[PDB]
Amino acid sequence: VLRRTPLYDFHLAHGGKMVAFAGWSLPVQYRDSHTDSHLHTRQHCSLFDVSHMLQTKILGSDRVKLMESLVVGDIAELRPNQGTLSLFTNEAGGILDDLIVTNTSEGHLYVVSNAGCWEKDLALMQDKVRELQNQGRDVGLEVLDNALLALQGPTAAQVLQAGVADDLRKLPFMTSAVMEVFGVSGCRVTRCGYTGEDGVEISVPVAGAVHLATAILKNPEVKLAGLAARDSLRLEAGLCLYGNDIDEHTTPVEGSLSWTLGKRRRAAMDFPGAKVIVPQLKGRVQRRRVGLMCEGAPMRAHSPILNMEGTKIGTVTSGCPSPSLKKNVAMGYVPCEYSRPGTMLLVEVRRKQQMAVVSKMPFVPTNYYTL
Amino acid sequence: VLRRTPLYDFHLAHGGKMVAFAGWSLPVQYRDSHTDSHLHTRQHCSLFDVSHMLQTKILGSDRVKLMESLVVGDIAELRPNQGTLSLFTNEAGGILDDLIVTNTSEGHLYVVSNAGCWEKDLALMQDKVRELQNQGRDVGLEVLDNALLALQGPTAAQVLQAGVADDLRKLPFMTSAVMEVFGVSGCRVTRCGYTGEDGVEISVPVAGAVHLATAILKNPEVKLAGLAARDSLRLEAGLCLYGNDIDEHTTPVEGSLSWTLGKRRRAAMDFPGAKVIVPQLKGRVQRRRVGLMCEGAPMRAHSPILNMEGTKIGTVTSGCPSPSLKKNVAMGYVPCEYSRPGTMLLVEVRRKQQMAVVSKMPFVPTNYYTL
Ligand SMILES: CN1c2c(O)nc(N)nc2NC[C@@H]1CNc1ccc(C(=O)N[C@@H](CCC(=O)O)C(=O)O)cc1
Ligand SMILES: CN1c2c(O)nc(N)nc2NC[C@@H]1CNc1ccc(C(=O)N[C@@H](CCC(=O)O)C(=O)O)cc1
Repeated sequence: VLRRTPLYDFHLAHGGKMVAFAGWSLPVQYRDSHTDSHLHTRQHCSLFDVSHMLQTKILGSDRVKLMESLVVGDIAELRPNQGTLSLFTNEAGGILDDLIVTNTSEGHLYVVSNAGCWEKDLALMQDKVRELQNQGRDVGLEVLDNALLALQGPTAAQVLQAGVADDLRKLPFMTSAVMEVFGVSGCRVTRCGYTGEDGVEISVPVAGAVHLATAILKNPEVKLAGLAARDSLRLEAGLCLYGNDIDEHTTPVEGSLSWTLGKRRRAAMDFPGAKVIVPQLKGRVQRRRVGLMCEGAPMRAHSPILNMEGTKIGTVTSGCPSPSLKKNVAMGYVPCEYSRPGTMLLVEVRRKQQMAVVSKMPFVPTNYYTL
Repeated sequence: VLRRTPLYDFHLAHGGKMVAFAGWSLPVQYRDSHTDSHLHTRQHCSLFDVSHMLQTKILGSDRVKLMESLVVGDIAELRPNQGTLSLFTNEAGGILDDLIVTNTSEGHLYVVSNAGCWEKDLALMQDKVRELQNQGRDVGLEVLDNALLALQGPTAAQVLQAGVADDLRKLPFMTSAVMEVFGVSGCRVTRCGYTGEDGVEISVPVAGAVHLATAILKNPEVKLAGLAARDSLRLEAGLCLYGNDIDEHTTPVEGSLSWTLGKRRRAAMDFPGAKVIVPQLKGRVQRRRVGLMCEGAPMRAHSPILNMEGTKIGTVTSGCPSPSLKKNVAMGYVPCEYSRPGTMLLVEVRRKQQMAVVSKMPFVPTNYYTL
């Protein structure tokens, strides 16, 4: 029933406690508690198996045009092997999914989107490719079979450096390159992550997947990490979790992701939902995504947020205890008046009202490697 | 939100009455009644848009091995450019989806699956490719962007001959070829269908899709046909509608599809679900799919089937009036001792029993073009 990734056995052999996630079998954690796995990631580096995520290639001389007809970013402006976080929007301005798209030098776009949205996402693009060809233009879509690994943390680069002949110091955040990793040729190394720390993601061919993970794991700096730690790290980093912090009813502006909207796109008005989105850039927003902090009982998704008079003003979309801060962190939507960092709010926790404070994101300073 | 084929506007412009079908927006019928469209199809020919079905390619030298591990047919025995209907079965012998597999001379298997199952099937094959690649085998999957048109009827061949250089008399039932149809190159023409009549199916590159459709439609012999007509045409031909007549709870034996089991594989008991299927082939089976005919109001899906003793013995999976026979036809499951043609049964229709007779399928003799 549950789909397996090329590292299935690998997890079972390393104390991986499998669970159902987006129809896949993945380790929620391993031998060490997730809080320890978390802290370990922010001090050394951990290995994440994110092979369940959809990896696609947009081929054709008109690839950029196809992608920009679906996303909000300035894709054309992207330099070779340069990538960015972006969003798929609908005519209403909502978000269909968040993704990372890279303008590779192999004449193709390297797109990576959420595993829980692959059916939605693949149909969306497949349909656009057609619609585009129906208008006489060169474009193609192709799904990758490659496995996907994520090495994240301060010592992550050093570790991978041992198995690559390239100067990782020349691979800045959000750029990638095809290189042979630990013997496995044809790998895609992208300086990106979902942890807030420095790190990379290796798109490796299935045949070499286990070899790569084993090689990487041979280093004493590396420790495997499961879903649980993946989620607590990304929240501290203030990264969105599609389906929770954002969805088809939250616009890029309401979701505090305005920076993803390209400058030219803003001026062109050529992206789905632009009629709605652009006007909001002018403060015309009824709500906004913010970070919350509190003590004691942890704030959970779906919990109401009230002002200090106890009037409901919003809802929590994600929350869990922060290992790096020894407090509870969360994301939610509140009116603009209450989005200023330091704002005092109340959150219904475990049925009771709990005092919380709006925190600037990321809750923990990021360590992205930049030149 | 419904997905649209490359022929969406073409349908609207020709009077298509759009409806929701398997998540797509397709015409249920056009200007002419589904009844007249039906008959027109059996006397001349009709054009159907089936671009919503999943068209995939299995690449690699291990394609036959990958496929055989997923389907029941003898794939290795297929001569070049020869195709066959086949089934996807789980270890329990359940049918996951039915499809048509062609062993093209271009080094790849050409597969076509139901639109309503593209998520399931694609995942199924993708996962197998992954598993096989991790075993050093050379194999790959690829989804086609092509649209898919079906011209069915006694005059379809003639109508199409005017747009191709090749003698279609050389393209027997269940065989295909890559040829230039009405100016569009790269089209794969296949002598197959879902109507019981002679016919072809064209896999045409989207850019020429609308051109090919109008090109064909220009002939006075041709007339567009919608969903209702497609349903009544296949039912008369005794063909299964996955989801209705067969599903994951029906084996190829219970489904009266024993013939789809490859000749060699059947005798060797070497195919998915064999441990459940073989005993059934031998006789240890509880229910069989059959055809039923009656007068008055048409028998519909989910309607109870009973013997003359007021004992419920089965259910109707599909059903509708037959334009060609001016009677009501349907498919349903009944215990084996009640499956002999000529057997009288009672079927609940509009909250009232009606006398019905078990009929051998197809209800209307087919006219495939074979040598
Ligand atoms: C989870 N996720 C994800 C992931 O982890 N990795 C890849 N390669 N692709 C994807 N694709 C889909 C999805 C989108 N998730 C993400 C992924 C990355 C970020 C992120 O690093 N954002 C940065 C901005 C980076 C930038 O400048 O583009 C930030 O600190 O705000 C924010 C959200
Ligand atoms: C609906 N459907 C379909 C379709 O119409 N066309 C294609 N190309 N591919 C597919 N793939 C999935 C699905 C399966 N539907 C079908 C399609 C065709 C048949 C059919 O003509 N069967 C013949 C046997 C043909 C054979 O010998 O292989 C018969 O008379 O029973 C029976 C069922």
